[PDB]
Amino acid sequence: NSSERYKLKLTKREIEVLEPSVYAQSYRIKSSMKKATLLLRLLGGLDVMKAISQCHFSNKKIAREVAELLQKGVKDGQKLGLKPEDLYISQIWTGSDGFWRKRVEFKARTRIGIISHPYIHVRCILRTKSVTKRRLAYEAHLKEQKRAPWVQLGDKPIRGVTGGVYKW
Amino acid sequence: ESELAKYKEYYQGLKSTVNEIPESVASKSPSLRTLHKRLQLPNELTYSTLSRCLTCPSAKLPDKINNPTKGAAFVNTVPTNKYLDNHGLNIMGKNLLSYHVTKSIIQKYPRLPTVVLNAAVNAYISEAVLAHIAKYWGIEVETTSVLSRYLKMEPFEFTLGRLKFFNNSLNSKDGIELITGKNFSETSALAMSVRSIIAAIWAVTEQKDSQAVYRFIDDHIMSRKLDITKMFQFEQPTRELAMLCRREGLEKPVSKLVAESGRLSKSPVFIVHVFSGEETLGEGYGSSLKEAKARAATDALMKWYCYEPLAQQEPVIDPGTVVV
Amino acid sequence: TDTTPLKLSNELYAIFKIHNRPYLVTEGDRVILPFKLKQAEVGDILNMTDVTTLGSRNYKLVGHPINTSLYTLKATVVGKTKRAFQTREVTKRRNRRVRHAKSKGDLTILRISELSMN
Amino acid sequence: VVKAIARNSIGRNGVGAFVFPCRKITLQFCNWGGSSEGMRKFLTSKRLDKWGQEFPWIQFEVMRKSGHPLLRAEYTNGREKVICVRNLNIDNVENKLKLLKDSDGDILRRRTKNDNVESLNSSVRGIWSPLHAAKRHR
Amino acid sequence: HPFSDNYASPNIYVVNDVTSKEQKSKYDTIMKEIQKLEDDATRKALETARSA
Amino acid sequence: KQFGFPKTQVTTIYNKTKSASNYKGYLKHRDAPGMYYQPSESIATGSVNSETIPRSFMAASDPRRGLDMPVQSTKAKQCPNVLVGKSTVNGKTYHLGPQEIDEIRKLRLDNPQKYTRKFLAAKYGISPLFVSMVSKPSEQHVQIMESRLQEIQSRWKEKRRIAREDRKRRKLLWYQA
RNA sequence: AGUAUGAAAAUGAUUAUUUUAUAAGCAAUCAUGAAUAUAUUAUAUUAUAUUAAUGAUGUACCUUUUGUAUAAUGGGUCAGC
RNA sequence: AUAAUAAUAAUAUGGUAAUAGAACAUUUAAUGAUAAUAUAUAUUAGUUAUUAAUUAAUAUAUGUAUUAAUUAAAUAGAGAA
Ligand SMILES: [Mg+2]
Ligand SMILES: [Mg+2]
Ligand SMILES: [Mg+2]
Ligand SMILES: [Mg+2]
Ligand SMILES: [Mg+2]
Ligand SMILES: [Mg+2]
Ligand SMILES: [Mg+2]
Ligand SMILES: [Mg+2]
Ligand SMILES: [Mg+2]
Ligand SMILES: [Mg+2]
Ligand SMILES: [Mg+2]
Ligand SMILES: [Mg+2]
Ligand SMILES: [Mg+2]
Ligand SMILES: [Mg+2]
Ligand SMILES: [Mg+2]
Repeated sequence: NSSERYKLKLTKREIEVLEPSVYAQSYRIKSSMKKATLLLRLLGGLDVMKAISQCHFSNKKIAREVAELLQKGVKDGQKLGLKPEDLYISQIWTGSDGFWRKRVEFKARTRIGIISHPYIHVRCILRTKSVTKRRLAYEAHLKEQKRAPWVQLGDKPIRGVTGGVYKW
Repeated sequence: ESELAKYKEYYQGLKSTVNEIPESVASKSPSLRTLHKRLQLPNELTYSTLSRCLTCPSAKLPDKINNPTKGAAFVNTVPTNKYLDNHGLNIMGKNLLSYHVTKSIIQKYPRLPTVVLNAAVNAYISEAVLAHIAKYWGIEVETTSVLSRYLKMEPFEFTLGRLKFFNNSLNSKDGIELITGKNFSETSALAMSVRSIIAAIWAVTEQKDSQAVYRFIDDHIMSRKLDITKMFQFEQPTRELAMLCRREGLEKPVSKLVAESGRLSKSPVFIVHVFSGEETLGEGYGSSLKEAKARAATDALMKWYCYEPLAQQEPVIDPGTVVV
Repeated sequence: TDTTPLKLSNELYAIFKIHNRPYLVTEGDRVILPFKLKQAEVGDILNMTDVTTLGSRNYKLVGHPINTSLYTLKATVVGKTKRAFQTREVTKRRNRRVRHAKSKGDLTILRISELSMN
Repeated sequence: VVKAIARNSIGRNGVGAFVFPCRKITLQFCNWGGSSEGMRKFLTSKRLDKWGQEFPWIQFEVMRKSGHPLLRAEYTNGREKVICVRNLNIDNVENKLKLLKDSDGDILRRRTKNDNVESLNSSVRGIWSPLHAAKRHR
Repeated sequence: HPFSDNYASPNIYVVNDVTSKEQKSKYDTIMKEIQKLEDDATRKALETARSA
Repeated sequence: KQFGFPKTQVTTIYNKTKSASNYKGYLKHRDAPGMYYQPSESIATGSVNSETIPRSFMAASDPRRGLDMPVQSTKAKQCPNVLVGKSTVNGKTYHLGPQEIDEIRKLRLDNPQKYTRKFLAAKYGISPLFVSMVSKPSEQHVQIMESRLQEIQSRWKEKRRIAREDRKRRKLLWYQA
C-alpha cells in the first residue's frame, strides 16, 4: 500500500537482539555453581525437548530444576508465538544468587573452618532454529565465499624493511 | 513586533541572495575564499561563480516533505533561480572530464582494450571519486536548517559558501534510508560541484589560456595512481594470443619449458615461455605446467595491450581489440 | 655518460640521500624523514641534489652526487608531524624510583612529485 | 577474451597539485575563566590577523564557550585535531597553532626502523627470483 | 568582544554570540506564533463550513 | 650489443651466499661513477616496463626496438614443448569438405554415445575440438551429461567441494596479471 | 547496622572474535604474517582496534645487604583504611 | 639593563644514602561568570612531549559546578608493616 523503498542499517548487536528468543530464569536453586556447570555444559546447543528429556533421565538433583526451567521457557515461547520443536537452547549459564550464609565448622584441637551454603540460579536463552541458526549458517557461507584460497606459489609479502637499497 | 515576521524577512533575504549570488556577498564568504586559495583558481573566476558552482538545482520543494513519518524531511535548502545553478556548468565539466581523461589514457596506452579503457576512465572520474575529491578540497554540505541559522543569526555568506542541494534531513536516523533519486544524494551533489568548478575554470580561461583547464585536470584528476595491469581479467588467453600473432606478421606462438623445479611436490615451479619463432613474447611461472602456460599467454597479452610509447614517437593508433 | 636507456624507460627509480640517509624512490612515493625540517615549510618544493643512483629495470647511472644537469627530482613537503607518544620506564632492580622516559620524535612527510631524466 | 575489473584511482596529494592539508582552525576561548587568558591576549593582539594574511587557504573561526580554551584544526583527510591550550601564554598558543597548521591530518603512529618510503608503485626492477638470479646458488 | 570586521583578513571570522536560552525563547515564540496562526485559520474554516 | 656499459651484479660487501638479506652490506658497497648494466634478477610476468616488452609488440617508429634490452636469454631450440596441441606440432589441415561435415553432424545427432567426438576425430583425421565446432549433439544427451555431473558433485564430501572452489579461485587468479 | 543509587574491582558461569593438540621457562617488549571487527572522505594497493603463526630480546616485585632469579625477608586477590 | 617565544655556538643532563629546585591529582575555606545546545561520573576511540587535561560518540544522573583562575590550608597520593 505504498511506493516508498527503504534500506535498513543495523548493527551486529541489534541484529542479535531482534531475532525471536525467549529468556527463561530459575528461582533460588539450592546448589553450587560448579555442580550446575557439571550438568549445564551437556545442554549447550540442544533442542529444548532433547534437553528436557536429558534432564528427566539425569541422576543429578539440579537436573529436575533445569528441566522445569526449560519447560517454562518453552511455555513462554509458545505464548509469544514460537514453536517448541523450533526452540534450541542458545545460551544457558548459572550464577551465584547471593546471601550465602556462612557458618563455622568446629574442628578438633581448637581449629575451625567456615561452611558456606551456596544458592544459585540458572538462566537460559532459547532461540529459534527457523531464524538464528539459519542466519549463522548464511554468515558461515559468506565467510567461506570470502576466504582466499591456498595458492602454492602465491604472493606472500616480502616482510622486512627495504633499507633504501635494492638487494636484487 | 513578531519573531515569525523577523524570521520570514531573513528567509526572503536569503532566497534573494541565492537568486543573485551578489558578488560582494560572495567575496565576504570566508569558506569560498579559502577554497579559491586552496585550489589556486584563476583570478578571473569570480567568487559569485564559485558560489553558483556549489548551488545545485532546486526549483521546487518535493512531495516527500509532506511526511517525515515516511522517513524524509527537506528543511535545509531554499529554492534556487532557474538560470543560476550549477546544472549547465556541471554538464560541461562532465564533458571535459570525459574528453580529456579518455584522451590521456589513450595517449598512455594506445592498444588498451575498449572495456578496460572505459573502466580506467571510470576510475579516474567516477561519481564516488569525484565526491571524495570534493570532500578533500573542503566542499562542505549545508546540513544546518534555515531556522537554526536564523536563530544563530549567521550571515548568508556562509550559506553561499557551502554546497546547496535538497539534502534529506534525517537521512539515516534510526538506521533507515528512504532510497530517493540522484537529485537528493550527497555524493552526486559533490560530483556536480567538482565538475562545475572545472567548467567555471574553463569558461574564464578558454580565450586567454585554452589549455589551463586541462592542466588543472592533469594536476587534480590525472595525477591519481591507477595501475592499469590490475584492471584486466582474461578468459582463454592462449587462443587470443594466437589470434593476435595471426593478425600481425608473427610466427605461431608455442609454449616451452625454460626451467623447472620441485615436480612431484606440493608446490613446484615451472617457468614456461611463449615463443613466436626464436623471440619470446611472454614469460610465465606457475605451480602447474598448465598454470605456467596460461600465465605466459596473459603476460604476452599484457605486453601487447599495456604497451606505452614515448612522447617523442609519432602517434600509435592501434588496429582494434583482438576479436577471438 | 650515455644516459639514453634511462631516458627512454617508462619506469625509473632514484636513491637520493638527505644527510647521507638513502631513500629509494619512484614518482608518487611518499618519503617520511625522521626529523623536523626547519628550512622548508609545508607546501615548499625540494630539489634533490645528492642523488647517488638513478636506475631503470636493467641499467643504472651512479654518481656522487650524479650531475644535477642530467636529472630532475622534486619532492614536496606534505606535512611536518610526529611519531606516536611513548613512555618507556627506566628503573633499577631494587629501587622504587621509576623514571619515565617520554618520547615523541618529529617526522617530515615528503612526496616525490617529479623524477625524470632531463 | 578480455574483461575489466572495476577499480578506483588513488590520490597522491603532492604530485600534480598540492592541496594544503590544514583547511580550518577554530580558536575557542572564554571571557570568564583564568585558563583562557593567553588565548584572549592572542585574539586581541594583531597576531591572528598576520596569521590569516600568511595562510589564506585556512579559515580561522573564533568562538566563545564556557570551558577551557581550545584549538581545533580540521584537515583534508577529514580528521580533527583538538588541542586544549589551558593556562598557556600567547607565545605557547601561537606555537601550538603553528604545530597544528604543519600537521598533515593523519593519526599518530609508531614507525619501525627505516620504514621511510610508502609506495603504491610496483618495483622498477622486478621481485627477485632464484631461477632468474645472476649467480646461481651452487 | 571580537568581531569578523576587527581582524581585516577575510578568512578570519568571529561566530555570533547568541545565548542558547535566547535562541530557545525565539524558537518557542515562532512555533507558538505559527500554531496560533494555524488554529485561528482552522476555526475560521469551521465557521465557514457551519455557515454553508 | 648497442651499449657497451660495464655489467654488475647487485653487489654486497659481505658474503652474498650467507647474508643476502643484509641491506647494510648493499648500502656499504660503493661502485665507481658512471653507467652500468644491472640485468634484472626477475621474471617479466607482471611487468608493463618498456625494457620487458618484446620488439614485435613495440611499434615500428619506437626508438626502443633498436636498443638491446628485451634480451633473448632463452633459446626455443633448447626448450621443449608444453601442453601443445597436435595441430601445432604437425600443421593445421583444412581437408574435410561440406558433405563430410554434414555426415558428421548427422552421426552426432543420431547417436552421441556410439559416435562420440573422439571416434569422429579418429574416423576423419581431425580434432575433437573441431568436431565440437562443427556439430552439436542431441540436447537430451547434453542434459543427461549435466545431470550426471550434478550427481557426481553431490556425491562429494564438504572438503572436496571446498578444494574445488579453491582450485577455481586459483584458476581465476592466474588470468589476472 | 540510615536511605536511595550503583557497567568499582576481585570472583563465577556463558557467548563471540581470534590463537592453540611436535612444544619447554616472570608469560612482557620489539619485529612480523594471517584472521576478525569498526570506520557518513576505505578515493585504496586504506586507517585503527582485538588476537600466545613465526623470529629476537627478556633471571617477578619490595625489604635487607659487601652482594639476592635466589632455595634470604614479606605479600592469596581486589576494595576501603 | 625586563619578560615571553624562537634562532645560532659551546658545555652539562646514570644514580643508593643525602641536599636543592619546580609541578600535578585529591579535599576544605575566601572571591566567582556561566547552563539540559549545560555540567558531573563512567566506557571506548582520537588530541596535547601526556601521573594531567581535552575532543567525539554512547550511558546514567542532575535545572545543576564552592566551577576557571589566585590565595589560604590539609585525615593531600599506598604492591609492600
Ligand atoms: Mg546484590
Ligand atoms: Mg571433626
Ligand atoms: Mg569456602
Ligand atoms: Mg624497579
Ligand atoms: Mg642494592
Ligand atoms: Mg652470517
Ligand atoms: Mg601443530
Ligand atoms: Mg610447559
Ligand atoms: Mg622456586
Ligand atoms: Mg622469595
Ligand atoms: Mg609468603
Ligand atoms: Mg640525575
Ligand atoms: Mg592519608
Ligand atoms: Mg588500596
Ligand atoms: Mg605504585
